[PDB]
Amino acid sequence: SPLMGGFGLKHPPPQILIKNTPVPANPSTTFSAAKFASFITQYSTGQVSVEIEWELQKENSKRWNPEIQYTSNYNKSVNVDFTVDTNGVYSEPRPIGTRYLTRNL
Amino acid sequence: DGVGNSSGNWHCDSTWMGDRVITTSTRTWALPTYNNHLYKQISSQSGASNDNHYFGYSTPWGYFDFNRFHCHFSPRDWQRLINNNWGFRPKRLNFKL
Repeated sequence: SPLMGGFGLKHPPPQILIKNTPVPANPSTTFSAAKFASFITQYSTGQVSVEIEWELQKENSKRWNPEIQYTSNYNKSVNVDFTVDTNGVYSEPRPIGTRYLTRNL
Repeated sequence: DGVGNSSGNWHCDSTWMGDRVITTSTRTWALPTYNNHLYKQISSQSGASNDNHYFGYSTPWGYFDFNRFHCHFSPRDWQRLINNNWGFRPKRLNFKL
């Protein structure tokens, strides 16, 4: 298991490597065997999509009393948590773990 | 069946399906003899106010009531109901003595 948490994979999802192809600028009309150092300055943009399918493991508990669950504070506040501000900046207020339900040993 | 044979089992469970939940309850009851097997006219003859007068009958009969939500839902199963569902309604019941 990875010590920062997560899924240890011998074959992880692969690296996806991307690069702008070099478009050279105006070459000299005489030949030079040196490599090109002058390129057209360019960048690229676009959209990227990732679609992961997850397999769930459902609770099968016979516990009587209710369990501790992650809830939002339903009191008045200036900013709603996990939303944007007045300046349009998204923020995350706290780290949300994943151990809220209970199982016996 | 007979005397030394059980006429039913203890079923007290709740099974959650994709859009169903079947809550089964079982309780132990005790029925006395009411009115010493008599029907009795009852009323407000012993001095009630005008809003408090009644007239009726008391019977020797007992009745079974299960018209409470805790009769069928545990507090855990009620919590599963209310945090995950926008609605619920009863469909069918089944009663056993």
